[PDB]
Amino acid sequence: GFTMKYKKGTGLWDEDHVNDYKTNRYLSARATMRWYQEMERHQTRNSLNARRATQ
Amino acid sequence: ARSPLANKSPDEYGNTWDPRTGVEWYHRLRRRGAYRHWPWARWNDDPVRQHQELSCRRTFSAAVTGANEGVPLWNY
Amino acid sequence: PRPAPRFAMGHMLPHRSNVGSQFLHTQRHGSRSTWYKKHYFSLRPFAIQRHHGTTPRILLDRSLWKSLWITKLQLPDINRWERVVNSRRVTEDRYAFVEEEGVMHKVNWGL
Amino acid sequence: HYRAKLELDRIRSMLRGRARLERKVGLKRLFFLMRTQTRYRVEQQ
Amino acid sequence: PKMGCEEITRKARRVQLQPTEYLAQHRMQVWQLRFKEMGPPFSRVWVALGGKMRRRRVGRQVDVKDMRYYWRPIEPQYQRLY
Amino acid sequence: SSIFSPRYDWRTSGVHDIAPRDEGDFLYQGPQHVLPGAHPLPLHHPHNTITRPVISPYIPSPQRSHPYFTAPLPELPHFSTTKPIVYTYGTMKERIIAPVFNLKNEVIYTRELDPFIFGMYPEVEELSKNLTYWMVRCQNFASKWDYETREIWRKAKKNWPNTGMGMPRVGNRKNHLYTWGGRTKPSKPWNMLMPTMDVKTWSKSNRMMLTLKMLQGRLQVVDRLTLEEPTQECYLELCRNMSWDVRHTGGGVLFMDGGSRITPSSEFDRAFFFGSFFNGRNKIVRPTVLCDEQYDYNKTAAKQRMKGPKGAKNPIPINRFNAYDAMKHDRLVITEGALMQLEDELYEHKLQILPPHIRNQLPEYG
Amino acid sequence: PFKHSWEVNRMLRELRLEFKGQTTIVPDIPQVRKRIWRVRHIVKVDVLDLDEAKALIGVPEHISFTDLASQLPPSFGRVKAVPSPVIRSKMNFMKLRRMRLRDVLHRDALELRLLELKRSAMKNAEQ
Amino acid sequence: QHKWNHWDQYLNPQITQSIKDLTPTPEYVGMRCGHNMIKMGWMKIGGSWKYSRGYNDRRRVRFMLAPRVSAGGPRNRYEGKLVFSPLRLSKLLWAIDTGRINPNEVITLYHLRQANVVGEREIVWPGFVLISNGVRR
Amino acid sequence: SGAFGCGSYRSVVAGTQNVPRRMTFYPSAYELIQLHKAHREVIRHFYVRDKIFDNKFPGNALANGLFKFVPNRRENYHMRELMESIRRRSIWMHRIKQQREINAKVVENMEVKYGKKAAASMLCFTTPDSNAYFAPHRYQDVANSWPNYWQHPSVNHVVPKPRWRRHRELGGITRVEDPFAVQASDY
Amino acid sequence: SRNGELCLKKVIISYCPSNGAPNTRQFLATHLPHFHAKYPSVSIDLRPRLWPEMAITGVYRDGSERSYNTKNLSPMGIFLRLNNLVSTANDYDQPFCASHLHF
Amino acid sequence: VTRLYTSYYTGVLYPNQLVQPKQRLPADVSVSAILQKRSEPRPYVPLGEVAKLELQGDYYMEGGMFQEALEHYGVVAKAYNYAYPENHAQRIGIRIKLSAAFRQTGRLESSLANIEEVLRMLDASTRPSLELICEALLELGITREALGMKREATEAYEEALEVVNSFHNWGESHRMLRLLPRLGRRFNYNFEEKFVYFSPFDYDRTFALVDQCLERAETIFNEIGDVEGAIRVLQQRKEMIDKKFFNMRDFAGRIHTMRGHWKRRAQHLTNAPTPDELLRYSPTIHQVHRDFKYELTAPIGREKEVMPGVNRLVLDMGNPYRRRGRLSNKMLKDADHKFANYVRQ
Amino acid sequence: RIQQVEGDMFRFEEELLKIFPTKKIFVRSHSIYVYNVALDGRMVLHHWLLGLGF
RNA sequence: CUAUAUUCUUUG
RNA sequence: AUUUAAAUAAUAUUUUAAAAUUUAUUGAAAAAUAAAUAUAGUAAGAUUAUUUUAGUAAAUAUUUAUUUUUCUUUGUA
Repeated sequence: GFTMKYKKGTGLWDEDHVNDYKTNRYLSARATMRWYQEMERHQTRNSLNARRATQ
Repeated sequence: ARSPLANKSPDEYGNTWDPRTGVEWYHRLRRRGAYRHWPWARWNDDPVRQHQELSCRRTFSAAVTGANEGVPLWNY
Repeated sequence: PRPAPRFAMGHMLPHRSNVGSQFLHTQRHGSRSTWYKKHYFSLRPFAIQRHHGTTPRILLDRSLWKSLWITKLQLPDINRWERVVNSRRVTEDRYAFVEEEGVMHKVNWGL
Repeated sequence: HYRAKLELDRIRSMLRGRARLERKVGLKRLFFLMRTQTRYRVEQQ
Repeated sequence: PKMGCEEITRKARRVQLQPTEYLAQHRMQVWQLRFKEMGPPFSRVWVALGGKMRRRRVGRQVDVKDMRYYWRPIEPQYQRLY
Repeated sequence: SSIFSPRYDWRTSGVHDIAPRDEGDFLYQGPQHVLPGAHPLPLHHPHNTITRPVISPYIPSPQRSHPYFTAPLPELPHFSTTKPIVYTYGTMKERIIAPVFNLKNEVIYTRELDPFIFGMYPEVEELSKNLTYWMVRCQNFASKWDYETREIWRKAKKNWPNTGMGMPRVGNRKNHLYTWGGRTKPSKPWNMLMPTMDVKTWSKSNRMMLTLKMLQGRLQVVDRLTLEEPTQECYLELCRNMSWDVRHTGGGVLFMDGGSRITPSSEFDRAFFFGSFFNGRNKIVRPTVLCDEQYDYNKTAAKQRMKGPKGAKNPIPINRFNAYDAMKHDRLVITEGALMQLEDELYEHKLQILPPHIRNQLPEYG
Repeated sequence: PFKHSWEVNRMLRELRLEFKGQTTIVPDIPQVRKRIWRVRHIVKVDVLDLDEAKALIGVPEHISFTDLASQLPPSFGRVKAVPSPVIRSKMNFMKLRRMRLRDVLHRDALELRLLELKRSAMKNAEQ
Repeated sequence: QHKWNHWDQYLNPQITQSIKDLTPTPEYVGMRCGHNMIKMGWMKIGGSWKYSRGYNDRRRVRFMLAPRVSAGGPRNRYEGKLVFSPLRLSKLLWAIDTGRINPNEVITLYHLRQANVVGEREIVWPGFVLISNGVRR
Repeated sequence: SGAFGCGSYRSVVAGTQNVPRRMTFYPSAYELIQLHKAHREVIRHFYVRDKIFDNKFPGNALANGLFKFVPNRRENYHMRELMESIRRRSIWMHRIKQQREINAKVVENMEVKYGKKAAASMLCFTTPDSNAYFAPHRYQDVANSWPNYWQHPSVNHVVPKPRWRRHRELGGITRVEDPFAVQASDY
Repeated sequence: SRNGELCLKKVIISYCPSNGAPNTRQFLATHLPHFHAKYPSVSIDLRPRLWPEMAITGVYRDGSERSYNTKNLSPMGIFLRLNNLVSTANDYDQPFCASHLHF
Repeated sequence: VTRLYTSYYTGVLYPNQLVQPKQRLPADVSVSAILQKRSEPRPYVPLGEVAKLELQGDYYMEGGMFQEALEHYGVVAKAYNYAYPENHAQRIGIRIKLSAAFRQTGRLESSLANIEEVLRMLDASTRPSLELICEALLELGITREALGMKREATEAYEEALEVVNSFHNWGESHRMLRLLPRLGRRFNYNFEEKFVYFSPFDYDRTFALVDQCLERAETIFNEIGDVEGAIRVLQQRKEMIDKKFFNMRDFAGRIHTMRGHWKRRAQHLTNAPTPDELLRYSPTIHQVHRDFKYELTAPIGREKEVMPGVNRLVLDMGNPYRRRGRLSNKMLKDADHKFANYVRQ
Repeated sequence: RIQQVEGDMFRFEEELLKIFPTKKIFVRSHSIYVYNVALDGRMVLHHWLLGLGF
């Protein structure tokens, strides 16, 4: 349905316009790294798939 | 209820010939939402004089200005 | 810009009352709201902590996180006592308080 | 509903066997006793 | 649901998000044909015309007949109710 | 229990062993005696300047409106605000000037802060809105799932007919009454609320938190956040050399990493960013107090296979600045790049707020 | 009074009697007798002419009761008969409001006079 | 013991030390702690349920005497009814003398939307009517 | 269409006479705000269309050269979001550049009619409280505009002056020497 | 206080100097020296500890302990329970009845 | 139902009824010392009966007949003179009143003598009441202005202000009263519970005394023709009054009707830090002495002042992930060493 | 509801008492509430604030 | 309610 | 077109129970098995936290409003 595809990359940084409902108050030393992994792989997975599909 | 004694002051119980019973008489005494200002003609308004005194100060010579005063408005 | 619901702030998970809301998160079906409460006369454990919600930033070994009381795992040495000092796990010798001359004196717990 | 179980749970020692053993029975006994004596004290003695 | 249950350990159903009603569902048109609301903010009547009309007009009187052509506020219970 | 309830006052004897511990205990000497911890006000955190050191020119006092420089001092270079300063509604109405620290811990040139940003005077309801937003937002919403009456996997049939038995009237006993059962209206992620928060409120509350950090004297302004190497011991070498307390037990540092005066960046300094994962109490956040508008593409019910929460589908990400992580970490370390970016993004915002007889003079004043 | 009808109770209310055992002092004017006549099977009465009332309390005889009434403050408890408890509430509320305004007007008057002294001082100093 | 209220944290920000001091607007009492039972008060949880019949039945969930008029309905929208949202001339003049809008310029609906004097929600087809409300010149 | 200061197309068809308007001096102060935040916006579009990957973790490091936008999307973002934003900014620029041409004329007419002093004094927007929003230290004796109203120098007498002293034996702790007030506890 | 001598001997006050629940620290600050100056004979012993017992305790001259739960109680209340500690000899609790009026 | 209070009605128990202590002059300071700073530039007496006699006395004095108040005070002052030791408070109190009585009847010099004796008795007192010294020198102020020494009278008044500004706590009288408006749970009826107000001219008599003290001073300054003096006095008076009004301040709590949280009053009437003592005693000025021998935490360089204990092994930081498998333990291996190089020395 | 007051707000209220002797006045950090006052009292508040020089 | 009455008026 | 406000968000709505119905299988010359949340104020039963602070269409309950005149008194909306 309409999930707002056009706002996906609109954000200034890599971590916004991403629905992140799996989270906590305190993020540990490696949970933070996990967060920064998740976000950039969320951008990279979705970009590389959209490259592959159309190519 | 439908009692003869509804909505009356105990002095007025004697007058049976005009019972105050009914729903709207309950609304005009406890003055409720159609009657919130009850009697719309109540004392202290007069249509006949509009609370102004009818006295003629208009007298030609200023000497006898108060000549017509105490001219009765009714039998008194 | 309705202000965020305070009942849902995470500090409170009541046990399914009559009153509530669609957004009030009550607990699981068949789980009591306080963990040490297996009965109503159940005591609070003394030095045993159960970390809840966020990952504990310092996990003492005798405490509980996603765990049970597994006593060999929880305390390696029963004689030894574990406490937090200067943001580290620091491990002292366990003492018992025993009245001597009318003050209370510390004796080595094990022996 | 508050029946005052948690205060009267400490009194049971003054009840004989069936009441002092089992909780609810004893609590009914103590609730009855104290309400009774309260009533009596205020209006009669 | 307990870590022993043969009930929950074999999957049966999974309940989804339930759809909401039409936001305007309750403004029903049988009201919108009959009445119309008139008012300044915080006080508004719903007003309607009278039926005595389309059965017997003749023979009654003209005053009681044209007491029917006025807009009138509905009774407050009905207004609260609607 | 409750103060009133008779359960309170219990344990008349036995609460204390009647006998002193022969190490820590002592008698009260008299009115000349200074007790550890004792203070006339209700301090839940009784920290003094030794335990939680504050870095500012003066220890904050009721005589001082803020514990910083009110006039540029003649012995240090003074850099004026990036954008011209306008005094809006809640602003301190007094000049706020803060020293800048080098990475070697000596004081370098002095820099004027913006009272629209660092002067918005904190009142608690706004900060409350901020905090409740952050603590409701930061739950794990995927863990709220629970079983329901139709989810149990029993037979749907009446298990015994209710006619002649003394047994309860029971059929299809997968209900909530029973040990193997499930509720009628359980909790589960797509029924849980995620609060929407508009930009005005976020902006205002974060401004007031920054100002609160100024008034408590816990604000620090630094040239760069930069490490020699990406390694962690370089980071700890830094935190040790300039006296940041990063231990879990100690009060932590909250970084806003901006680049520098000359070369500000929206991205973190790479070198510093990789060294910044220490296990201790510290956090590095994006250099912005604003937020994107929060859109809900299921506002009615529409998409049913949404797992999600119900609410804003664009919650503020975790590396932003907030009330929670401000209240947790004491020193707020702000790079000048961050200062510049804050002023830059808040300029038009503060301009629109002004009354119209005042906004007309803005072009005249340049 | 709960043994008796609400009219008798209204009369007892006008006589300022609530319960059994309460005693009140009321005037001899006709209206009062109109009230006491109706409740006479409850109330028991005694009479004091005003010379005797002047005697009952040490009151010099050259002093009337009108001046004595003119001296005592209106602010006495349960001062008025106001028609409903809400009005009573706002009567007490206004009683407090006049206090606040008394102190505020005091301070504001002081500010006024200080302002005038500073004005005259600056005017006499410049000139 | 004394919790810091909103006045004490206003005077002296020094004592706002942790998140528990961040209590919301005092008009918030708490969660709904009881039952609004029709015709008897606000009752208590674990109270007398004797009067709850109406409450329970309400918890689980004449216009025909009036004639129809004008088959569509009285105020009825149809496609192409011109229903204008009002623009009061006073609002406009206030906007001009305030300094939102150029007097020097032909004022279109676009300039009204851009200057923010009229909100997006207000805009609908057909756009606006210029009404003189309280303006004699 | 409209959107400039001249008029829409349907006034040209209408033939309304808009040409000999009266020119007044309007500072165009609101539009400069809108222009500031329009020009702020255009650049953002140019930045977010031009993102390319730099991934700092090894698993995601196979993409490090590519744009974050799929080219087919990047093109469409150039048409829809970006180059029309330039048009918005453009409109603001036009609406100001008209009016400097007009304000120059108002200033010249008033310079001839009045003289430079009188003219420039009339064309000034100064409000008597403009010091409240710009340099408040010149406004302090006029009104108390502080959030701290107890620290304003007119009300400053209210806040107490403690007598405090540092202590070496307590570790550098400063401590107020004032005696406490005895409190009412009982009734 | 019998024959010119207070029956109370010690007051045990345990508290945590750094942790939380300020009421006892308040009490030590503002209300204690007013008590000590008024009743000099009573030895007050203070017990700083990490997880403090939140109850006050008196010790009388017959060797009787009496304690009051102070958890999140205002220092006014704590002061009052203290002054309640002094005013009792802790010998008995007789009911207040007609036969108990004369001891 | 409405109450008529026809029968006897006991009062309610209410927080304004607290027994409020009297302000005392500090121990080290003597009043005559400050006066020199100014010069620089028990036996049984039926006290119930005599007290009754005394209040009859100042009913006479308030009632506008002074001679009789004088004899009354005479009797009662003989009584107090016998019943109390040297320099007791009620003794010097009643001869304050007695000086006031002499002054009104035309015995001016007697009043002067008496009030000077009051002064030298306030001198020799251990810790006199802060109210009594103020009242005393107010009396000598008015007596002096009656004698025709106006400069010295005004001197006395100004010295009243300079006493009460230094040694008096302005917020103490209203400490318990300040939060009372928060008791009201009802709105349309009984809403005078939310508006409860207590005038400062009642709950501390000291403020009233210094206030009319300055009023008299200002009048004298108007008569003599001193403008600067009058401005000084009115400024001090204004500052006094809003010093008081500042301490009576508060923000409104819940406003509308709040049904049944009645255990909330336990938060409403408590020790409320007064704004005066919020700004005197603020935690950053008046520091909390925090000793480290009772605490398990110190700063870095002070690392060894922690509460000592029997043999200690520093194991590691409490990293929660050492309970997991071998790969999580392959991580976090070098943390500990790196933590020891953070905290060394 | 009166919001944009910045200063000593209690002086504002102490004059607001004189304007509205009968009504109920409440203070909060951001605002001042006057109760049972309609557009009339709004018109007044504005006349007073304009007359006052704001 | 549906049909017949189609101007201010009229049926079942 | 004489003619005054406004805090723009919706997602929820007790609980356990018939005789029934409907769908799809098996078997014998309607029964069993498997799916559903049918309905149940004259069928019913439960519904979780004391020390309390205003009364009894019309009534009662929640929020809220009016200082309308006398010798005293009065919950009216």
